[PDB]
Amino acid sequence: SLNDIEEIRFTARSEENLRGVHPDLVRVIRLALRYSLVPFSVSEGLRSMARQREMVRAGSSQTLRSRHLTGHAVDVVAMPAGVVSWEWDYYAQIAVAVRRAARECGIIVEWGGEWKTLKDGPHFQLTFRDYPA
Ligand SMILES: [Cl-]
Ligand SMILES: [Zn+2]
Repeated sequence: SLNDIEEIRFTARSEENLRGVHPDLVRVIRLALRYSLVPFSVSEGLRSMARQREMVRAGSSQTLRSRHLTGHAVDVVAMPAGVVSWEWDYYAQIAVAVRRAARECGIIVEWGGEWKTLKDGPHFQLTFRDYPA
């Protein structure tokens, strides 16, 4: 399937899941698709209130306030060789690409890999300070 694909990028998949995300975060993620050594898609951009309420009931978030609800966050999924991976190092590499794109665009993007506790690789967001909501 992917033997003749000299540079593997999940552009179309990512663009679809970026619909409704804040245009400034979209711009950063689209640029990061160009830079990342690790192919990735966006697994979740906009999240519904009902899904957030479900997370709060189940305990995977403390609050109904989420940057995903308003368009200010994405979760990425690493797709090395077209196969989903949850391994940390892939997300570290993705974050290099995101950080470079972000910098080029003049926008700070926070990465869940730099959360003070319970670090997790998929999450990127625009800051509350820069992009209040
Ligand atoms: Cl930086
Ligand atoms: Zn997230």
